[PDB]
This record gives sequence, structure tokens and C-alpha cells, in this order.
Amino acid sequence: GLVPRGSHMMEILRGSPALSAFRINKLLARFQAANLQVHNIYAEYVHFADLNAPLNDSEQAQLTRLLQYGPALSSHTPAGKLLLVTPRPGTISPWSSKATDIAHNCGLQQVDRLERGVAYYIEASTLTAEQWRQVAAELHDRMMETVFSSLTDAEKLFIHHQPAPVSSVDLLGEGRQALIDANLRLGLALAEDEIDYLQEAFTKLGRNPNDIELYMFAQANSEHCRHKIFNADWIIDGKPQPKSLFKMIKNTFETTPDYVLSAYKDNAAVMEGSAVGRYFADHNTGRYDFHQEPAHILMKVETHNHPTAISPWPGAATGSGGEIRDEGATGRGAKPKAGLVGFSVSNLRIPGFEQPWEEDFGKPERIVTALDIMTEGPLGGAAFNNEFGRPALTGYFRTYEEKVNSHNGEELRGYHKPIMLAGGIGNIRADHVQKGEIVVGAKLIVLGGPAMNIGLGLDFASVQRDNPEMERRCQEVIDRCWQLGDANPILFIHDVGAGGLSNAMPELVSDGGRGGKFELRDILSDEPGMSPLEIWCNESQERYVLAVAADQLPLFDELCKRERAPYAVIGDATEEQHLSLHDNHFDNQPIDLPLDVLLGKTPKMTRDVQTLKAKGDALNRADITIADAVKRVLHLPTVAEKTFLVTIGDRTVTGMVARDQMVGPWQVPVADCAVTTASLDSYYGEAMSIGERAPVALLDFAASARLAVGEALTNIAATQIGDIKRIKLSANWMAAAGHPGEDAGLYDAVKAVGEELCPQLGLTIPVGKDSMSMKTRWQEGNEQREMTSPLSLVISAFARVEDVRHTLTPQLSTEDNALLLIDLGKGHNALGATALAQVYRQLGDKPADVRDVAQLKGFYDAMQALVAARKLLAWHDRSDGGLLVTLAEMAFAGHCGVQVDIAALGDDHLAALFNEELGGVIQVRAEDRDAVEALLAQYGLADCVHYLGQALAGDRFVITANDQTVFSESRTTLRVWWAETTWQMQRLRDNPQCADQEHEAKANDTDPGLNVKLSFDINEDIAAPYIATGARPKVAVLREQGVNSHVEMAAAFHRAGFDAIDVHMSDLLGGRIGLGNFHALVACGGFSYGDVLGAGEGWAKSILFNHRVRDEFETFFHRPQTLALGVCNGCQMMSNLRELIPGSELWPRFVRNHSDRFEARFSLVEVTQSPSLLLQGMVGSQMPIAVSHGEGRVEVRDDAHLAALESKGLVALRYVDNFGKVTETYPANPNGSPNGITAVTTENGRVTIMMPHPERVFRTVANSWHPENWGEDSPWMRIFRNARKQLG
Ligand SMILES: Nc1ncnc2c1ncn2[C@@H]1O[C@H](COP(=O)(O)OP(=O)(O)O)[C@@H](O)[C@H]1O
Ligand SMILES: [Mg+2]
Ligand SMILES: [Mg+2]
Ligand SMILES: [Mg+2]
Repeated sequence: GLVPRGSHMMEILRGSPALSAFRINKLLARFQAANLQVHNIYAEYVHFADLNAPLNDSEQAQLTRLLQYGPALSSHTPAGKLLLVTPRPGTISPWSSKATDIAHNCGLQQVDRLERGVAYYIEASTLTAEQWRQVAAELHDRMMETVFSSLTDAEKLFIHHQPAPVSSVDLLGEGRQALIDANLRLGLALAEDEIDYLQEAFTKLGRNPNDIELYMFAQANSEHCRHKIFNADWIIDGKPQPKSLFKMIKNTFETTPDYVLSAYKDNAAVMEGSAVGRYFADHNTGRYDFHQEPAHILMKVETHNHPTAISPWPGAATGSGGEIRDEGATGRGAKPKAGLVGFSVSNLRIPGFEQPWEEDFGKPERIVTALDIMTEGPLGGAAFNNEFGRPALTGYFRTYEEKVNSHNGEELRGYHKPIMLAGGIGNIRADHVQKGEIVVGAKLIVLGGPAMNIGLGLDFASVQRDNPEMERRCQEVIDRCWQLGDANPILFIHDVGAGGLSNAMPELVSDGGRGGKFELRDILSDEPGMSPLEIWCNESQERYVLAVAADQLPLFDELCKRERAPYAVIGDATEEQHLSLHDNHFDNQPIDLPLDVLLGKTPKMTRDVQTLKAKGDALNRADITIADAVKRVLHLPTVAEKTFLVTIGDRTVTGMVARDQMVGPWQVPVADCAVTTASLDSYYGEAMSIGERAPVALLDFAASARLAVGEALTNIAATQIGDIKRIKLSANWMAAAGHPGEDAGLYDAVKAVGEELCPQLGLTIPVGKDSMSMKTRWQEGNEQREMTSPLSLVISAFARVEDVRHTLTPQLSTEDNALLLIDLGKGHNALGATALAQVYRQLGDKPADVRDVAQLKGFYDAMQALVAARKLLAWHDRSDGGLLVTLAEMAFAGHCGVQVDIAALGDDHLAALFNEELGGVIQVRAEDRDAVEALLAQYGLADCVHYLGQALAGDRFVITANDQTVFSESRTTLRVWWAETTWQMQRLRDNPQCADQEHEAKANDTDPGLNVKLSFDINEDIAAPYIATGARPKVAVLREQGVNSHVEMAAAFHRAGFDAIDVHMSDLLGGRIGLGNFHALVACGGFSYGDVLGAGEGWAKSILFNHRVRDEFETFFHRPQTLALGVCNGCQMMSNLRELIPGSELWPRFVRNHSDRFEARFSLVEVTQSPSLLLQGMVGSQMPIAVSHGEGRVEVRDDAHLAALESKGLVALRYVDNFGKVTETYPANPNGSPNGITAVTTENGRVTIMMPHPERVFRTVANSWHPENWGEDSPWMRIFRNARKQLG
């Protein structure tokens, strides 16, 4: 298929079937439910190639081959009515960016652009034109796609448009009205006093402003960018206040500067870390080595609330992506290392699973539902973290939507505009913390993606776009820069976010005390139609701005080319504090302004407001029983199991993850905080926790803020930190500013933490952000409706960790034990604004609060003493759902029972069980009870401490008060109820057979959990005699663009005695490396090309289609003694390279998981008998391994191929269930692979490929669960030692 398309030609190539049978059945069921008689539907991918020159036969065959990927679903002959769904004209999918990159890296420069659609063939002969429109509506996303009736209509996607010129606004010819008109036309949202300021500035300059100048100004002066509310003066109840909100936050730093290296002068804060071996490849040698130095710790938390209400996948994705850029742009360049995630939404109202507190109150047409946010949003956030490669290790998820009698009387309070929160930690070198100086003449660079018309102005302008692989490429350049140490050529770096370059470039010169002169036509653009305003102001993603000295440009160019990171020099820093943007195409100057004019401020805001305070109503208990309350509370999403948010996201990339959300042998997501190691050679590390309690703010603003700080501390407390001054906070404030009562409430809550609680505890808040229009208004029938959030403070706590090995979790032991409650509520047992109240549609009277500051500190210090002395068996703090939920979660994690007496906790059993006061349950050895009680007493806590009882083997969850049974249930029954939410979410989002299998396994109490059988001594270093010689063979640690798991791969080989060499595919292509110098090769994990065109396919085909590099690989694999390993993405790659690999004829392909979802699991495997030299000595072992993949499902051609592979004896690993049997049941087998197959070898055993990641778990400390008696080495270390010994 191939036709004229302007000065280019467009080719049409049919792809493979696009939807599996469950997805097809879902569509048919949706049509049936809407009364559309659709007899059948079939979907095929179709590819469009815009060509600038022709393809010869050989090139055409290459292109056709590149576009063969994906699971081998059965093709159907087209039949019925064609509906073709594509991206909207004027947009370029991320798919297109990455597929085009692959074509170019395969030598197809004739390809100008590849794009993809889905051709739907619908047989429904009896449908009206009206009903056809409804069909079309079901098949596409109106915010990013369109529907066409012919394949040839895809030509519209590639139309070339001539550059649009700059437009002036005619102030001199029309007066002020020109500015008023432009304000409305351009959507500038300017205030009257801003229009005054612009009017005078341009009158003084004696010329008309250009549209681009006004837009730039308007962006820079928004609430989003200027923080007017947080810098305002206040008057409250008639009294002027002494400090802004910002100054009150800064009070915490004035009080507690300890350990802080950077606060309030970058887009992340920095604190002291630990001296450890930072592991990376040297610039000159390419060898990975440990560099003993301080790894300091950066932190940042952001939000993306409004875009996520409009288009949740990209909203969440670019929420993560922007925050990752803030981290990498800290100082003079730094390295992200782990993420966190938060969602607050309205009620889910899951079809067929509606809960008794949920009422449908309507919503605006133009936003999505709470359910669609929680379906697509987490996938988007995860897509970014997975493809960029940072593990996502802690988070929160709250539902809230109720009609309540709050501060402004009876009104709807909720999250129709959601909280979408993304944050994280990173490491940074001491000499890079401070931004450098920008010398006059510095070159000013944009690093990253070509711009498009995104973010300007159905709300299309709020529809974002993410390409995480592009950002990984950029991160690698940043890494190379900071890895040069004193020769780091980055003088200054900053992320590109709101306002695009129009904010970022002025900010970067201005932060250096410089001006800039810029050339518009040097900026990389994928949309030649764009105006200067669009080019300068678009919010295209994956971009950074930086300054480099002119003499370092050749170095910078080398770094970028090797990573394949696009970059452009677009201007020069000037001594004069002026901003100039020239346009070589139109020979004119779109921007010509002094910086003081541009960056000049209208006056400060004054907010004159009054306090409103809600009168609580006592909880009406008419319909409440304890048993009913347990069942309801376990069904509140806020409380309920969070698996659907957890296993979708990588938790092992870097090899530094010590404590992830999933805990114990039954992998129950209840960990109270995240912990990473500082390096691959240390037990020092970092921790992250979150505290939040928004519904409390409907009753008491300051208490909600104090509880958020408190809960962050209780979540983190059983991790070995020491001095509380080591804990640093981000404070993210979400409010509906201007809503009656909220402004005074905001001030009071900031004051409560910044002026009071944080200084009194010794907690700094060195970073934070604010989002101040958290409400939603619409017309619902004949009436105005509004849904307003509670004031919503989210606190994230971050700390350097003294020993990651000493972290406690909620996993109860059944050795002889005591359960003790630390009730920091001091028996107040408040029920206001609890999960209990919410699930009966009420708010209640009085909420929890921090009852006693000294006791909170004493709790923290006492926990630190108990952790360091190793006196705790377990800890779980009390939060949503109260003591009942803390104890239940502990019993789920320990897969056991409890026998608990609550007679000491008051006569009100409901209140004792369901209050959400601060504190929690510690478990200690029985023999240590008296000593632990005495320790707690030393910290002033005796009256808060209560012996509850003990954990016991079995399935009974029993709560007594004297001789009365208060509540008694099967622990399994509770655990399954608690699972029903994630069950239902998985069920609607993923393959329902997998969701059901996962859920139903939880009901089998006989599940023994992950468990280990070892065929060898895991402590025996069989490589030691080799290492002792000092002779270290090289390993080629192979990476392609988008690979992310190479550093820990190198480290694993290093520990086994190799010299690990960084080999990029660019090194092979440029002659800098030749495989003939190596005896061992490893293809590493990640998302090369974002897996576009099938995971590992672009990587492999780039090798196959370059005859030189293809020959190199083939030569390597045909040598008699060479060894090769392919892990995950490398396994996929090597499976696509079979034709070069002897003995690989029976290998399968690796395709989309049967669940249709990314699976980040800690899975049980057995090592099976095969020739594999890398698994020698390990046959019959059974131990868990990190799994992190979406396309790991072994796929054979037919059963003859599966039988042949099996009979040849080439299977080397298989998934087993916890009973130890080979399985295809999910998630024990996470991807649906037949016969549990997840590793294969060649006939000679010299090449092994596997989907799981042994290199992520070679350290015991990095295994989510492991036997207590293991040393530093896990079983998986033996793979790398076997490689060493085999080389001799
Ligand atoms: N949005 C999310 N993304 C990833 N993990 C999450 C998310 N929400 C919760 N989690 C994880 O699920 C577990 C249970 O969460 P939750 O019950 O909210 O924690 P807590 O009550 O201790 O504050 C924790 O390990 C938490 O980090
Ligand atoms: Mg919880
Ligand atoms: Mg907790
Ligand atoms: Mg919480």
C-alpha cells in the first residue's frame, strides 16, 4: 500500500490482531449493554509509513519485518464496517517517536515517520447512523484519538504545515482594549493590575508587544508559577498576621538546619547521606568501579491534579516524568533512585460492587470518573516509572466523596479534581549540590525531546504526552556529566515544566545573574507549523535546559551522541540582563525585553479572611455493629489491599531496594515505609514514608496537618535512623482557596506544623508545593453543583538509614510473643473523620489529633532504641481503620491468628477499635516484655502502653474484653474481604481469569508462602580461588538506549571477579568496542525503545540489519568457549537474535503476559536440569526471584515446538507455586508461560536467557522476603560465580 502524500509517499502496512479474546468479549458486552446489536468485532493494528524517498526490495522487507511483533493471535479476513482509530491529526504518538527511532537505527532514513492505528471491523448490519456514532465513541479516547472511515485517511496525520508567523498585539493603535482582547483570545488569565503593568511597560518601550511576550509573561505570573497565595500577607478575623505561609514553612529550617545541604533554592531539597561506593563506568576506561564517597540524598514531591482529571494516563505519567526531571536537575546534575505515588479520588462505585456509603452525585461532563482515574492513572504513573527505570516503593490511595456538615455547612466534599502525587529520592555528589556560575558566553542548551504543540489552548490543552525512554536517555547524559566529578561540564541545569522554554530559559539565565540571546530555529521541533509562541511556550515533555562552557561542547556532544540523547545549542548567556529571541526564518525578533521588565512583579497579595469552624455531630450508631463495621471498613478502598497499585510498578530496578510494599512469604502489601540501600556495597540507606489525613480537615484543619506529620513518623519509625533531626519532610498542600473557611484553615494548618509541631520535634520541611484550586463546579440538571476537597496536606518523610537490615515490618512471628499497643491517643479514642464514620456516611464529632508533643517524640526515640537493640519482632502503625485494621493487617502478613483483649482501652469497644489516633502495635519476644515496657516507661509512655495479647498459629482473629467476645472471625475471611477491592479493580482492568485466580488463592489458608530448597551451599564462594589470583576477565555489559538495569548487572559480575565493561550499542556501531576482545557478554534489562515494535525487537533488529554488527555478534556466539547471558529485555533481545546463536532453534518467543499487565512480583522458581553452564550446581533449588515484565510469556508456534523444546531438555527455570509444583496459575506464574517456562539455554549450555532478574537480588538485603539465616549472598550470586569459574 503506497500513495502520494505531499512531497513524501505514505505506505500502509497491515499488522497483527490487536485484541485478545477477553478484550473482544468486553467490547461485545459493552455494545450489548448499550443496546447496539453487534454480532462481531475484530481489530488489527495498521501501520503508516511516511516516506521521503523510496525503499528498494531489501529495505521494504526490513520495514515489513520491523512491523511484525506482538502475540501471534489468529488473523481474520476483514469483514463488516471499517472504523480506523488513530492519534488526532496534529499530534504524534510516543509510539511514532520510538518506532521511527528504530527505523532510523536500522538504516531506514527514508522513513520520515511511522504511526500506528487500530482497524476495527464491526459486523452489525442493522444499525442507524446515530448508533454507528455510538459504536465509534466506544472505540476511541476522545481526548487523544479520532476515527476514520478509510485507511487512506491516515494521510491527514502527516500533513506538513508552513511556519506560522509571530503576531503583535496593537496596544499603540487601539489602546488598552488590545490587551483586553488578547487576554481573552490567548487565554492569558491576566488580572487587571497585570494588564496595567503590561500597558505601562510597552508604552515605555514604545512598541507593541508580540503575542509570545504576553504569553510568556502570563505563564510566569500564574498562581501555579508565582505562588502568590504562599507569599501573601494575611489578615485573619481582623488581625494582620506576621508571616506568609512560605515564611512559616521556612521557620522549620531556621529552627532545624541540621543535615540540610540545600533547601528552597532548587527544585529538590538535599540532605546528608552516607559515605559509600558509588558504582559507575569510568569515562576513560569504560570499566565499572566503586568510588568511595558521600552519596547525599535529594528529595522532591509534586502533583499533577488538573491534567489527571482530564486525561489520567498521561496526567499521572507526566506527573512522574516532571518530578523525575526536577530530581535529575538538582544542583549540577544528580541521579533519581526511587519513587513514591499518591492518589485521592471520589468514590469508585465499581459496577456490581457498589458499597453502602456511595451515592452518585454527578460530575462535570468534561472530566473522567474516579474509577477511570484509578484504572488509567496508576497505569500511566507506572508506565513512566517502569520505562524510565525507578522503583516505586511507597504510596497512598484515598477515596472520599460525601455530603457532610463541615465548615461551610452541608455540602459535597470530595476529589472530582483528584490528587495525583509523584515524588522520590535521588543521590547527588557533595561538589554538585550547589548550582554553578554561568559565565558570560556560556552555551545554553535544550537536552531532550523535539517540541510539539502540547499544553497551550473539550480541554485538549490539558492532555499531556509521555515518552519515558527519551527521559532515560537524557538521564544517562546527566549521569555521564556528574560522573566526571570535577570535570562535570554542567554549570547549571533546570527542568522544563510549566511555560516550557518561556519559563525555563529566563529562569536559568536569571538564576545565574545573566541575560540570554536565543535563536528560535535552533530549537528541535517536530511540528514545523508552530508559531514562535507555540515553540517557546509549549509544555512538551522530557526536556531540560542547561549551560555549558563553549569549550566543553565537543565533550557534551560526544556524551549525548553515545546515549542517543537529542540536544540543541539554542543561545548564549550575556552580561546584559536582557532577553532576546531571534527568528532566522522570518528575519525578526519575537522577543526583545529587559529581564526586569519581564520578571517584574505586581504587588503582593493580601488575603483578608475569617475563620469558620464546623460543629461536630456525634456519630449516630443506630446501624453500626462491630461486626458490620469490620466488614465495611475492610471494603473502604483507603483501607483495603492495594495490590492493583503495587504490582503494576517495578520495585527492584537498581538492585538497591531493601524494603518494598509487599511483606513476608505471602507478599502482602502492608509495609509502612520504603527502604533502599545507599549503594550496592553498603547497608546504609534511605527511607521514605507518607502521612495524610485529609477528611480530618472537614472538622479541624490544624489536627489534620498534625496527624499527617505524626503518621509519617509512625510509618517510618521501625527503620534504623537515630536522631529524629535526620528526618526531613516534604509538605504538599492541596486546597480550594477562596472556598468559605478554607483560607483561614490553610493558614492555621501551616502555622500548626511550621511554627509549632515541626520546630518542637526538630523536623525540617526543606521542600514542598501547593495546589490551590481543589474544587469542581458544574450544572447538574437545573442546579449549580460543587465538589470541594478537604484541605489535604500530604507529608512525605525522608531519612538517611543507619542499617537497612534492621527494619521491621508488620509480619507477625508465632514464636512466644507479646503484642503491645502504644496508644498515643491517650484514650481519647476519637471517632470523628474516621474510616468508621465515612463508611456509615457520617463525619462525626471530634477527630484524632497529636495529643502530646513530647510523647510523640518519646515514641519515636523509644522505637529507635528498640530497633537498634533488636528488640522488636514486628511493627505496624495505626492509621485508617484503627487498631482493628492494624491487627488484621499484621495477621494477614504473618498468616496467623491473634488473641487480643481490649478491656483496658475503655468501655466503648467501637471507639477503642476504630479510632485513628496515632500509635500502633509492636510485637516482642515474650521474654522481653518487661524490659520493653520499662524502656517505654523511660520515655514517658507508660500510660499509653497496653498489653493486648499474642499472635498464635492458625486462623482465628479474636478480640475479647474480660470474659466477653467482642469480635471473632476467620483471619482468612477477613483477609479475603480486605482483598475484594483490588480483586474488583484487577478484574475490570486486566484479564479477569488472572484477577480471579489471584483472589481465590488468598482464600486457601494452606498456602505455605514463599519457601526455599537449596541444592548447594549459598555461602560457598566458588569464584574465590580465581579472584585471589587478581586475574579478572572482562564482561561486556551490553546496553541499548532505554536499558536501565545495567549497573546492578555489572555489580553482580564484579562481585564474582569480573571487570565489567560498559558496552553501549553505539560503541559497537562506532568501532570503539569489538566483541572479539571478550569471553563473556550480558544483555541487560529495561525498556529499549520503550518496547515499541515488541520488547527487545528494535534492539535485535538493529543488530541484524547492520551487517557489520550482525557479523560481530554471530562471530562471538560461534566461538568455542564464549559465554552469554540475556536477562529480561536482554532475553527478549536474544530470543529475536536466534539466527545468530547456535543451538537456539527451539527457543520460544516472549510476548504480552496473559494478565495483559506489567507484573512486578517476587516469584518462586525452581532450577531445572539443562545444559546451562551458568546454573551448574543449582539444579533442584527453589527460591524466589525478582520479576518485572509485561512481555515475559513464553510463546511457541504450536504444541510440536513446545514438546520439542521440552524433550531437548533446554528449559532451565520454571515458576512453581508455593506448594512447589510447576504451575500456570497466576500470579505464582506471573505471565502465563506454558509449563512455567521462564529460562532456556542452548544445546551447548554456553548461552542462557531468562525473564527474571537474578542481578536485582544477588544481595540478600535486596530480597523482599528471605530466610532469616542467609548471609550477604543470596542463591542467585552463584550464577555469576559459575560464569567466573567456567572462564577459568
Ligand atoms: N498509590 C500507591 N502506589 C503504590 N503503593 C501504594 C499506593 N497506595 C498505597 N500503597 C502501598 O500499599 C501499602 C498499604 O498502603 P496504606 O494502607 O495506605 O498504608 P498506611 O495505612 O501504612 O499509610 C503500603 O505499602 C503503601 O506504600
Ligand atoms: Mg493502611
Ligand atoms: Mg502504616
Ligand atoms: Mg497512610
